[PDB]
Amino acid sequence: AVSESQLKKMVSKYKYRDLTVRETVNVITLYKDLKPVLDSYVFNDGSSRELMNLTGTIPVPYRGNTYNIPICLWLLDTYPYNPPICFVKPTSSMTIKTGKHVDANGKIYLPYLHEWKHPQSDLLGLIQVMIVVFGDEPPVFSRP
Amino acid sequence: PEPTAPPEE
Repeated sequence: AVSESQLKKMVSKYKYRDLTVRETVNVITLYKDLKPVLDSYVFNDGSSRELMNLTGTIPVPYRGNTYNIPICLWLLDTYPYNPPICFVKPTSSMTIKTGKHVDANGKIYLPYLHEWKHPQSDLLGLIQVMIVVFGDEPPVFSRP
Repeated sequence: PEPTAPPEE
C-alpha cells in the first residue's frame, strides 16, 4: 500500500480527507483484499470531479470455505452519511443471481442508508452488512 | 485474488 500516500493526494478535497483515508485504510486494513480506486467524472453542471471508490474481491466465507466476491462502491464526500452506491461488480464467467438484494445488474437493493442510519455503522460496517448477506446467499455464484 | 464467487450447493 504505497499508493495510499498518493491517495490522500488524489483527493485532498473531501471534507475529511484524513478521516476518509483513515476510514478507507481501516477497511482494507480489515479485509486486505479490497483496494481504493480513483475515478474522475463530471458532476458540477458537467464539470470533472475527483471521486473515490473501493474495489476488490472480499473473502466471502461459506459453510466450510471462503471465496472471493468482487464489489465496487462509490465513496461520497460525507453525505448524507454513507455511500448509497454499493453494487457488486461480477465478471463475465460468473452468474448473477436475482433476488431481493440483487436484481440483475448486481445492484444492492433495499434502502439501507434509509434503514439503519443509526448511524452507528461505519464504512466497514457497511461492507460488513453486505458481506453478511453476500455470505448467506450467493450474490453471484460462479459455475464449475 | 480472482473473484469467481462461491458456487451453489
